Amino acid sequence: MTTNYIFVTGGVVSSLGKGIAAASLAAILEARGLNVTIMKLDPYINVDPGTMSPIQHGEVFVTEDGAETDLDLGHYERFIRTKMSRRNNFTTGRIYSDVLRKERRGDYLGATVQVIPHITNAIKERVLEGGEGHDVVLVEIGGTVGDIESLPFLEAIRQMAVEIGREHTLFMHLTLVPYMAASGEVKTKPTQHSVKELLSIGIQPDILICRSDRAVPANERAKIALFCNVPEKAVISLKDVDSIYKIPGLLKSQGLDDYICKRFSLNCPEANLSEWEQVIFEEANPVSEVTIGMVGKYIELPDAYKSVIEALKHGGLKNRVSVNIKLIDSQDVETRGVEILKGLDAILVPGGFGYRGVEGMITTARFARENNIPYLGICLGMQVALIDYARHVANMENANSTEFVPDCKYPVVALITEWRDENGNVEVTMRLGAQQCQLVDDSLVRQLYNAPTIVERHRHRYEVNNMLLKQIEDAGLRVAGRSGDDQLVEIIEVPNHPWFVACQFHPEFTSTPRDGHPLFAGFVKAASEFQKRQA
Amino acid sequence: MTTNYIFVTGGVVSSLGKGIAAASLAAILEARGLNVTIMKLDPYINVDPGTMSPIQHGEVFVTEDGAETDLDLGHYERFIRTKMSRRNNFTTGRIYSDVLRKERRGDYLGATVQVIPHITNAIKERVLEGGEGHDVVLVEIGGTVGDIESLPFLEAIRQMAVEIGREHTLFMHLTLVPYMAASGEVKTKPTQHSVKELLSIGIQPDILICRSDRAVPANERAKIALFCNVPEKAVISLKDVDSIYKIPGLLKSQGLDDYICKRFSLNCPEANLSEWEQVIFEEANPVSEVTIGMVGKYIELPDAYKSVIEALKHGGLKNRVSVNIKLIDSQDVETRGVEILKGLDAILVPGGFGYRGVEGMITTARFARENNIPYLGICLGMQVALIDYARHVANMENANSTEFVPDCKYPVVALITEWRDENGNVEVTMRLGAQQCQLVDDSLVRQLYNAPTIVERHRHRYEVNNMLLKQIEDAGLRVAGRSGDDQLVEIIEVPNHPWFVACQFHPEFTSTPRDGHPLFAGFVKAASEFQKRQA
Amino acid sequence: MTTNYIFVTGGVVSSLGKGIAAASLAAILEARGLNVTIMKLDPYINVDPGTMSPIQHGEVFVTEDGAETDLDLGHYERFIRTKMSRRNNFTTGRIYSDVLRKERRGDYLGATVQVIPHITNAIKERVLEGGEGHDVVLVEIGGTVGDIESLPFLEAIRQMAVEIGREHTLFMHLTLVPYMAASGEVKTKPTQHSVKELLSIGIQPDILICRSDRAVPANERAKIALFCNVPEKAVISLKDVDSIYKIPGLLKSQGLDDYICKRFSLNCPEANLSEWEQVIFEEANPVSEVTIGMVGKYIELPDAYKSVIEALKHGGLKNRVSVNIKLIDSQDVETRGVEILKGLDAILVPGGFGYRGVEGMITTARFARENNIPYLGICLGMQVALIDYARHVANMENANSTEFVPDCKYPVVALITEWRDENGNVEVTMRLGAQQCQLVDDSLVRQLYNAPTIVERHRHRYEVNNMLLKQIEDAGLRVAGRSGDDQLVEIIEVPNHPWFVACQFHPEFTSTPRDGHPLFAGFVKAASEFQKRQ
Ligand SMILES: Nc1ccn([C@@H]2O[C@H](COP(=O)(O)OP(=O)(O)OP(=O)(O)O)[C@@H](O)[C@H]2O)c(=O)n1
Ligand SMILES: Nc1ccn([C@@H]2O[C@H](COP(=O)(O)OP(=O)(O)OP(=O)(O)O)[C@@H](O)[C@H]2O)c(=O)n1
Ligand SMILES: Nc1ccn([C@@H]2O[C@H](COP(=O)(O)OP(=O)(O)OP(=O)(O)O)[C@@H](O)[C@H]2O)c(=O)n1
Ligand SMILES: Nc1ccn([C@@H]2O[C@H](COP(=O)(O)OP(=O)(O)OP(=O)(O)O)[C@@H](O)[C@H]2O)c(=O)n1
Repeated sequence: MTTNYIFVTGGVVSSLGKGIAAASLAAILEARGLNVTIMKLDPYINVDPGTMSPIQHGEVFVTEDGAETDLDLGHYERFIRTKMSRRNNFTTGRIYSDVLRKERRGDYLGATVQVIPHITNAIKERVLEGGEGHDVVLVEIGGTVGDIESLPFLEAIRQMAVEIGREHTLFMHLTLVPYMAASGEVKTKPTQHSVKELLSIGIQPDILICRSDRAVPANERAKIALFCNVPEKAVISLKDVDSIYKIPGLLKSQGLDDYICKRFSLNCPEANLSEWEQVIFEEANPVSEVTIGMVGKYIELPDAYKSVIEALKHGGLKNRVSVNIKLIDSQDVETRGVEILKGLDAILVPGGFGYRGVEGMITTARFARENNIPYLGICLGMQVALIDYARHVANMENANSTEFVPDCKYPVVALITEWRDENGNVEVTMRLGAQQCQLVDDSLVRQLYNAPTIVERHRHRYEVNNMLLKQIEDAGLRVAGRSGDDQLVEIIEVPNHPWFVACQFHPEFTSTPRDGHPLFAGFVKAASEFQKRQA
Repeated sequence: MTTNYIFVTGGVVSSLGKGIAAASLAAILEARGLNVTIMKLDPYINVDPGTMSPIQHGEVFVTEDGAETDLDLGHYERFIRTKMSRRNNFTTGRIYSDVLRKERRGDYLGATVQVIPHITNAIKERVLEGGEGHDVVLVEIGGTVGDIESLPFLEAIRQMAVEIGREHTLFMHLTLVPYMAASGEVKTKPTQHSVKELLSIGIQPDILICRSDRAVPANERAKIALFCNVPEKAVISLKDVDSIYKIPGLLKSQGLDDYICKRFSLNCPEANLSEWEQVIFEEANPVSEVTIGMVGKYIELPDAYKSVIEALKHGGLKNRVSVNIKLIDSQDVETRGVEILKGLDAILVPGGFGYRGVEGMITTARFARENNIPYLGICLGMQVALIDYARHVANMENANSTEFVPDCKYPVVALITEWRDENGNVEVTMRLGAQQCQLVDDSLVRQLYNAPTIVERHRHRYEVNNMLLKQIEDAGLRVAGRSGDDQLVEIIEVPNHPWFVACQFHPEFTSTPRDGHPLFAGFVKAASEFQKRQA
Repeated sequence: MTTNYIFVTGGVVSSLGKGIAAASLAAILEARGLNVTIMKLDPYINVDPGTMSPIQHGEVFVTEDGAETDLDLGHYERFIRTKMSRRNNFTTGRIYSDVLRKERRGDYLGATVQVIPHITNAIKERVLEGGEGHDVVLVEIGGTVGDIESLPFLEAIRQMAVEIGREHTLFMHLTLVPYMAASGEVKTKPTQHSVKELLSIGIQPDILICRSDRAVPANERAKIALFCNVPEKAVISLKDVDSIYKIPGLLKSQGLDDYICKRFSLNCPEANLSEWEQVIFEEANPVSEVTIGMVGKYIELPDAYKSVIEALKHGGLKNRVSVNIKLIDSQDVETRGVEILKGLDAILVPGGFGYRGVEGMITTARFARENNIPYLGICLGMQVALIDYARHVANMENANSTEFVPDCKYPVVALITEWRDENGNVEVTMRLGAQQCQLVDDSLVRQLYNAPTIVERHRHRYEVNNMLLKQIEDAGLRVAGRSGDDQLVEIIEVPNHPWFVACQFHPEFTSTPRDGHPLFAGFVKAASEFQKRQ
């Protein structure tokens, strides 16, 4: 059929939750049997989030094909079944980098390359590439309407609406309707000025999503409906909610999907939100609760562990366990000591880069292993576990990673190019994306995944030194998973411990609220068993 | 002292002559003993005009250091003594290319690169680099105020005005004051809306340069003065003129330089425009007139030969000769024949690339040589002269250039890598910028330049094949100039002809109206001698 | 029958000619059998042009019902048959005067009166009032888009477009496309910025009228067409012309009327512009030429005599005569003398108010009566003719009007309440609009009109003193027209003269290029015969 497009923009302020709204609406349309997809347009000059620090942009989400993207794609995969790829997230820097490469190559035939139409042509080509092949395509424009940085994005999508037509395009505008105490009522004036910004660039909104700390009354929605020349049913109230999994139900309660299916002339059955109602049911009726400590180095911005924090909540839904996540600075463990790690039913060390705070994570891993506290290490959290076991069990003095101490005697973690031993003898590139992993029989993860092979996503450089691995294995450490040709260690386990698993890949990128994740489900389940054993 | 900046912008329309106004004002300030310089900001995505076709952007001006720049720098060097370089002209594509390279290198330290401040910081760094070291710096912003493409340029210079202060910065805004027949008066309303555009981005004009097909009356300047909150003496009338060399006198007659020197607290004597009054004197009182035919391939846009056409007028000033330049399509010579080249006192073949129309230039060179018509070839015009002489005198059948016929038997013009002969035997990279050339004694150019060595600017790839040169020399052709180590032929001359000179470099880039050029002066002088010999 | 609306605005500059383009477009639709009407929305604070000076704003047009309106209603009546009224022109001052009246009256029930919606509703009420009853209604908005003085007008008609819908509303935008000599081409950038201003206030154009000193090439129109997201048929080129009577044909040749009939779903035959083609042919092929001097006091602004100058040209179309109008300051006749009136085939003294320059008009009328030069006096031009005849034929020393000399012995012109005589004895207030007039048999105007009664429009206060009239009638003067019950003198004629007529009404408000006017046709015809005799 004909591909339909829903352009999503926001005004007044920036942190309106544009991606959450687009993902929630896409879950409704998908629930009606429609083939839906989402993409994100960022107005940054960075070519991709690969260079951005975690404390600035958030987590670096990794798709299946190995693309480093904005974390909004994690929201997309946690709401709809469609798998994101590189074509679902591009930036202004990517556009200019592509146009500049075509010009120097001479593909513009000596013409003068301009913002209009050449930059806008490059944007339309990418929006079409990621969209064509689906029924409805949701395009989220980053930034606030009225700023310089998103003007090429808005002018580009305006040309698509003209060329495609109003029977297959919709402009959905999020706006802020703030409440004033001195007025006792929410205020529509910021929406008035924001919609006037869209008109001055040739965009007429079709749907207004009103964001506020409370429901926007029907009287105030009527003023917005008349000022914007849209039907009253096209003005939706989106109040602040405690759980984002309720937002799909809120939009359907106001007929947002019925208005979109009508405008696009799509004949599809009513949405069946039973799976989202079940997710809300499990979250609202827990049996017990636990406290899991997440010891990392980017705690100053909790969004640096977005998918990890969300996957922990998913492990609680499947076990009916309420999870209280306690962010603990690993550098505080370096100075104040282990005393800060008391009162935890489980310990998780997420990934990261840089030596700052690593020794605090190595001390944290030793504390969880010796005191039989359920432990889950991811990427860097696996390295600090291998370093702890090699030092304090295998008696490898000052064993470390070449990333932190290049001239160490026992480089248990190093690049494949650097593999050596304690004598210096040798043998005779960022890994990104999904890769198959072979699980070892009689291992804990072989039972959790209930499969001989699995597929997880990577983002790391330094690997386990296979030259020093067999000595650590003789000390009791277990290898639970290998991958590829070089038999690189992917998962390690410590027997004689209630639950101690560490993996090289990032399992949080495959966890969803409706399906959970086998690793996090067993990790949270072991946390409640540890808590109950403290009668 | 402290560097002062004059930002030059334009509104209403694009073809206001912003560069002509900035260059004319810089000639006045320089005439007062001030160290002045100019720079041009282009909002194109091209990294430099090196890829733009001549029929689209105009001529590709070449500075001394070898930079391919916008032709507005030709206006700069023809008005002030300061020599332009690469730092006097950059584009939006250059800015983004520099910022993108810094990001991938990691110089931004994992931060999020944004339009503000990172793109605006990159613009301010370049404006300061080309300016610091001078008293007054004129910064011309391309495009029309109110468009998307020049918004980063305007926001960047607005931050410089705040940081530097209003005692060392001035905003000069060119505007259109059109005349309406039904109103019998010029209209100030387009200026009203244009100045409102500047206010909405944080810029208040200090000087209004009113462009119109007639002088803007003092009554209409008063309305503009009040609407813009500027003194009446800051509203200048710039009517359409027959000669751009009169514009320096028009601006000084209205005290534009006195207002700038006062605002900047510069104590300097009154401008002495005697050299510009002398240039206007020579142009207005010619003795005879001639008609010179310029046979090229980019005639559809006369700006493709901007500096060449201007240097021909400079040769007439020094000889008191009025020059009627007749643009003749070389491709018309291919089909209609030589009959179109009748009635010319001189023939000039300028540079170019591509085989289209080259055979018409080869026929044109043969016509000028056989009929004793003064001929001047530049770059490509020199190649077609060498091809003509090798074919029709040296009897080298189908002699050509490898740029046009790669497998020709006599590649008299080819890359140094391709140098071969008629038997195929061999011997045992764009040239850009100024290079020294050694003139041969008893040659025509040795007397015109009156020097053993000269310096001219290059822009070409294909050179004279030194393997086939000595056979052409035996046929009568003369080598007048060589350069560098490889003794590459720079100038050729045909004896037994009143005036026949062809050079590889572009001499039009060094010609000015106040100083002329020795080559063009002798070329135009020989044209009037040919015209007089037709009694 | 659903009434359609065509909103007409303009940008870049003010002097685009919005009214002429609206009247020309209305002439095409009317030529197809449609009932059309035009409106004018002025953003001035003046309640009506009655207070505005002639030398500053132009002529004060008078409709049939007696309304003092902008002169653009003169262009309207000269292009379509529909008669204008008070409902076809209102200003911002009128809107605020209405709203303030309803407020103190208590019609707003103690509510807070605001610009939106109260001021905008008052505008929409008046646009509907003048529009309903027709097929197509053209509403011209004064001012330039982007200025603040016309923002309520633009928001009001924007609300009407939503209520009515795009099936019965159109936005036609006039814009300037200037030519640059340094570029050798016209520039569309001002149109870009002006259209963006329209979008900022919620208006999207449907038709673009490109004004320039030359035809806008099809390449530049296609660039404007896609920038505004309109079909290339909706971008019309309207170059500068030598005669406004060519504009209806120029718009039809580009299919502007067909696009409007299509958008409004109207099925009507092709426009028949045979009358306008005849007007263009007559103007382009004159046989002889005359020079008619217009001696007045408002020559400082030519627009002060807009309909008079236009009616003189219509008198030349009916006679195939090229009329070369020469504006002469009557105050110059006072100082330089009669020598200024030399070399004129006819003399016209228009109307006005104030004693300044009147004595020069009295001298001018005497020069035409004594030298047998065709003369036409309108309103004040009739007073100076009566004053001249009373002084130099009836021997009434210093005969004058009480408007100028209140205590003159012979007040031949005075208010009806002031009527006295030379001894002081007495007998036992604006006139505006159309009033029937009775013509006297065996008179000149009786023949020209070919009717016993006529209807013309008035604008004056001072009448002919009927107490002193019989003495002037005995001296030779003849009364050719009377009106009403008081038998007020409307037309006077001087016998033993080739062509000497003076009337109190304003006949120029009835003249059209297609029908002319009996008075002006005979006036210019007399000038041609006078020119042949010299
Ligand atoms: N006139 C402007 C001003 C700023 N920017 C952009 O605005 C972005 C900042 O967005 P935001 O997250 O809202 O940060 P703040 O401007 O600080 O807004 P707030 O204080 O509400 O957080 C920057 O990327 C900058 O490029 C822009 O495009 N146009
Ligand atoms: N484009 C507009 C629209 C509205 N108004 C004015 O704005 C005023 C409304 O004041 P306000 O108290 O802000 O009304 P609301 O728009 O309803 O404010 P809010 O809903 O945010 O409480 C009205 O008098 C109206 O004249 C205006 O001048 N410009
Ligand atoms: N920001 C402004 C400034 C002016 N005006 C209005 O614009 C009108 C002026 O009309 P115009 O004939 O265009 O005057 P000028 O500005 O002098 O036009 P121009 O000089 O171009 O001939 C005035 O009535 C004034 O109320 C306005 O509404 N908005
Ligand atoms: N809203 C817009 C529209 C266009 N552009 C820029 O405007 C430039 C075109 O400039 P100009 O030389 O004036 O061409 P035209 O738009 O065609 O203007 P005109 O018709 O007057 O020649 C293009 O580079 C384009 O990037 C822009 O920045 N903002």
